[PDB]
Amino acid sequence: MDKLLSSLENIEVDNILKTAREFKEDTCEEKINLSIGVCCNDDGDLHIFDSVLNADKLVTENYKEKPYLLGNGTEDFSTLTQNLIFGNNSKYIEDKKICTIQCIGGTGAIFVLLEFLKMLNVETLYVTNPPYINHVNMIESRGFNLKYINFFDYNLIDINYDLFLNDLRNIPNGSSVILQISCYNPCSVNIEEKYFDEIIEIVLHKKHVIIFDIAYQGFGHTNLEEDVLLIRKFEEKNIAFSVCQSFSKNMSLYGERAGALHIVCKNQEEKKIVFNNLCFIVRKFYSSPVIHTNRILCQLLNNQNLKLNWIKELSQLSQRITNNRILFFNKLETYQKKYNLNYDWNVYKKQRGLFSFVPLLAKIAEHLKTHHIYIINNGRINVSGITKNNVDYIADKICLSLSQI
Amino acid sequence: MDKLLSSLENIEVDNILKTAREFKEDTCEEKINLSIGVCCNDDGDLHIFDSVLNADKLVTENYKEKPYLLGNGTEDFSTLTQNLIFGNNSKYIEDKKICTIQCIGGTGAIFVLLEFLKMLNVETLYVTNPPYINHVNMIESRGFNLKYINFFDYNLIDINYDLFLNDLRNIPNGSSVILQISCYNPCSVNIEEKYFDEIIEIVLHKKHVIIFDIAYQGFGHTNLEEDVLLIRKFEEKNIAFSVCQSFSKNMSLYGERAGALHIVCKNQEEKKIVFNNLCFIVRKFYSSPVIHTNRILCQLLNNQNLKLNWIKELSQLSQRITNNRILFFNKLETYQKKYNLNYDWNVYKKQRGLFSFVPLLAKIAEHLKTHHIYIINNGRINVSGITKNNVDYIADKICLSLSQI
Ligand SMILES: Cc1ncc(COP(=O)(O)O)c(C=O)c1O
Ligand SMILES: Cc1ncc(COP(=O)(O)O)c(C=O)c1O
Repeated sequence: MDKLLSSLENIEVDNILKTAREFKEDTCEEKINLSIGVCCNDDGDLHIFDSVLNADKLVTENYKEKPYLLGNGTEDFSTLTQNLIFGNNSKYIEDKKICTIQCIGGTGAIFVLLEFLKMLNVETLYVTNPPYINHVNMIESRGFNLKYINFFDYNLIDINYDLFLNDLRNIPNGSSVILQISCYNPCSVNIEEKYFDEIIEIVLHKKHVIIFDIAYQGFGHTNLEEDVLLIRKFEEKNIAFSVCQSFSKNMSLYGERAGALHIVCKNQEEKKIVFNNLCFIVRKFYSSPVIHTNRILCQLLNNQNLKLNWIKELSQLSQRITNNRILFFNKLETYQKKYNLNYDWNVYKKQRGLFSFVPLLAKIAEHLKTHHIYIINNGRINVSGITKNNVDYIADKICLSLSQI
Repeated sequence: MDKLLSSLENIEVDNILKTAREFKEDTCEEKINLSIGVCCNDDGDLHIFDSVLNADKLVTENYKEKPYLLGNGTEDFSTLTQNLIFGNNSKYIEDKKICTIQCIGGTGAIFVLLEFLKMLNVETLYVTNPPYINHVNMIESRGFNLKYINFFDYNLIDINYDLFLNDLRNIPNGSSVILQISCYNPCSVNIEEKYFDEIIEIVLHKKHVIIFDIAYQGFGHTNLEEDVLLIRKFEEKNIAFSVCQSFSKNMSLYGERAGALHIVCKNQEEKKIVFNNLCFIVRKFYSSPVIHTNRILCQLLNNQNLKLNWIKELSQLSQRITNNRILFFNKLETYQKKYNLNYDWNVYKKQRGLFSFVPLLAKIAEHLKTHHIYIINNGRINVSGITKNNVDYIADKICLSLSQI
């Protein structure tokens, strides 16, 4: 007879779920969904490519057996995939200097890497303020010291590049740091090239260890190689680092949990070791990755007509989004007038990625629910869920709501 | 510049991989594969059903969107699945007393449960001797005390039911115990019904907490509800427990990593809590399960023509295997004569599951490699990989090899 459940309390979850509850917990239709990590279609329902639907078909055509992955990934997976981050061709790729592995989405790659860091002398991790929430949970709940680096400027609404590089300069030495360089979650502010070179110099002097978080290649810009420039610049005049890569939004592969982990190694013989360490680590958890989601990925990425058909719809996507964001603040500059409010909404258009980040709205978050619109506690906003129909209602209620103070 | 890799040593892996290396590391064709966890076809290559190939097709027909699983499983998944272990109908199922969740294979379910046990006052875990290897690794490498209960009798070659229930009687109280009741890995010896009732009585007096490991429903017997009887008996006169369930061999879904976790709860309101705890736990790892492998499973299991077509091929499978095992020792009783050896091979036919377990062979394991046949260090033997062609060569070399002492 299980009694263990006697000491069993219930838990407060992340901001991201108290709200997920709330969206689908009331009677009203015309409910609005602006908190979800997902990207919405024109019809306000989940997105999916055709390239991906075709990769799917392609996969159940070419494959009949379903083997365990030896493996922690394929050979095509680990080359096709790393093309996307390091481009082509690379000093690193064809010299077999990258050890890459298939994980369970970006989350899945982050966590194995953290498990891999406990493996070493890694007591402390730096994260840029404010940080992707789960990073906090994932880091902390395995007893690392979590420290914060200055980043987003809360009053200017841009990165504070002065204080960011400052901390980057007086934080020990060979400190381990997590960077979101593009499509920042939640900030939605990417690092301008103006500053790459200085960083490279700081990172070289301090010999820091960098972990790049790449969840949205192709949302910050029109060209998707742009979004990953710092990495490529880093590679030239070779520095070592790590990459957690998600395709949850890239390929619209949400539930498939498609992700990768890239670790840059000194020689063809360190690659071999780290690999065994990783396989080892993976075996006290789930032993191996999903073969289906491996196949779907190789098929798409490995075929030109699909890669090119996808990249296009992808390029066509970031456009619509950054456009939708422009439109949005323009409706707020307007409705604003009805309530005689005096806010500069122009400063949130600079922003890029799946969201916009309006700290000001943190104040109005629980009042925006009396009307049937849901938004994260901190100001973050799923832009992809604002239809041509939606703008008025939303923008109005934001102002209406704002004026009650 | 990554320096961390300075303290980086390479690791000795489990017996199961030093060998996996070895199988595919030599020039000889007519190499024989008797170590692999997988089940081999007539042609000595990996198995797969037609029901499963059809579920696959079915799935890419009915589904176009790919959402995150809220969720940690579906509603169909958690009812369809638990039918298989608790039968139908159950006192537990329709009274919403089971909390079940979709995991990444059996491994994936074992580990979340262990993470769930650290969550409580669980300092010590009992395992039956000898234990599924990974259990050792998974338990220990998170700082539980691992203790062993008497089980398999090494000289008689059957369970020692006398000493097994003994320990079961003097091991603290509400001790947490892992049981493989059928298709034991490695032993290949299942618990006879003769003894179920006594156990139920012991487990009731000592209030122990049981975790059943079910990786092979349908390999121990002809009827696949048989293999899970103890569980169903346990359910009548309701006791609480847990189930880790893999479909890696059941559905031949190896790389798909299909698995489930069942926890039996006091009321419809403990279910709700444990659920939140589990979601919580899952979120410091991979956040959610694979949607594809969820869909493949529901489709098969939910459609009669496929469930029935699968169960049949399944029932047709355990037959062939236990037959293949009978044949095998009969060739060893024969070739044995050529070398004038005097071993009783009849005692290994009782055995059941994907393997046979012959401790005697542990002695001959590294000599059986000079001939091109591979076998685990402890005696375990993948029976499914012995073709009508193979018997002679294998059985001969075993005897030949045995006689060199
Ligand atoms: C910054 C960041 N890192 C990692 C992830 C993890 O993505 P996934 O759900 O595919 O693991 C996300 C969410 O997409 C994210 O926004
Ligand atoms: C006893 C036992 N438990 C758990 C597992 C884990 O199976 P999976 O690879 O699907 O996670 C296995 C292997 O099939 C096993 O033999």
